[PDB]
Amino acid sequence: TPAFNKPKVELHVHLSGAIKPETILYFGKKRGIALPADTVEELRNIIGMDKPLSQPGTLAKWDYYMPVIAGCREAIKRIAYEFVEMKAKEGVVYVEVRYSPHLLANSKVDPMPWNQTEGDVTPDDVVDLVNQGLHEGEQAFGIKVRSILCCMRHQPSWSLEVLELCKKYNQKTVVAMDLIGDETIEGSSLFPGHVEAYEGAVKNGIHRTVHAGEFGSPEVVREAVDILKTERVGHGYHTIEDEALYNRLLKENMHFEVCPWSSYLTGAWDPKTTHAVVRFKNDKANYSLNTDAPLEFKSTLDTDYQMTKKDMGFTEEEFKRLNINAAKSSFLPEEEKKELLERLYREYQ
Ligand SMILES: [Ca+2]
Ligand SMILES: [Zn+2]
Ligand SMILES: [Zn+2]
Ligand SMILES: [Zn+2]
Ligand SMILES: [Zn+2]
Repeated sequence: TPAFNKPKVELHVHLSGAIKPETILYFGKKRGIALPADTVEELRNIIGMDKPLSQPGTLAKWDYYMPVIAGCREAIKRIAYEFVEMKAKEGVVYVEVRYSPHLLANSKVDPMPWNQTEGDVTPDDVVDLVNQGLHEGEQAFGIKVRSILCCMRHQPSWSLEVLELCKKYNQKTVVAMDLIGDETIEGSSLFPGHVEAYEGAVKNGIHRTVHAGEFGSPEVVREAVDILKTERVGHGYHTIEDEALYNRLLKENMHFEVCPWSSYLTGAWDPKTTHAVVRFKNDKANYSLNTDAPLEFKSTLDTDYQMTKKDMGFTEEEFKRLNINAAKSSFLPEEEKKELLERLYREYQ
């Protein structure tokens, strides 16, 4: 029985963490690329996670299946299309989906990811093919989807390029820029490539989210807000370790993109402690609930709502309040945001 059988808004989910295992198998076979299993079940057992690992152990799953997907025009469009299909099944009326265009390319990307042979699919092609699948998906399945392009903490040399892509494909599907990767890298938030990309974002009306405070380091959250000028924080559980910063961000109405089930499996949240989202709820903070990587976490949006309802005593009206906040904090042009908001109001009546 679904925890929240009403319209939801999702703001934090990775496209490459939300591929169908049967679709991976299909393209592995078609392209003659090796995979450690030949069935959905076995592939799920390998890439899926039943128990907490860690940041690196989570990220390690991508190497199994990304060679099958990256560099194939047909595959890139299809996962985007199928992303919409499966999200539509989760009672989501509006999704923002994020990815690194560089990680799906096999051309004009230095260094080359996934041990790929140099081909002809550029980062620009990737964004184009994803736009195509998300746009076709939106028409076919009746829900609204927009994209977010990701900078990588360890590759600031790609960030200005991520900004250029955001600018070229503004509103045709891209609404924002993200920053992913290892937040424990000393001063990665300050690398000139990220700093200037995020400065250029402000200048160009490209919206801004940043992964920070997922595993620790409240200072990285402060860096995201004060230096990169982010509008939402991805995760941000460890912001509560600096009470003065958490207090300020509460007053400034900062949005926290919360991924409860993810935080457990990545080991970001120690299960013996109470989840940060409990403080967010009690403080009436601005936050959303999100799947993050449903493939690795074997989850749907209901996983994360079930979790909060059962273990953390979340109510119908808290689920309603946070989805309204997620809408208000969405990266839509004002008029589309009003529409989304008005739809939520009537269905929560
Ligand atoms: Ca962290
Ligand atoms: Zn086999
Ligand atoms: Zn087998
Ligand atoms: Zn090309
Ligand atoms: Zn994430």
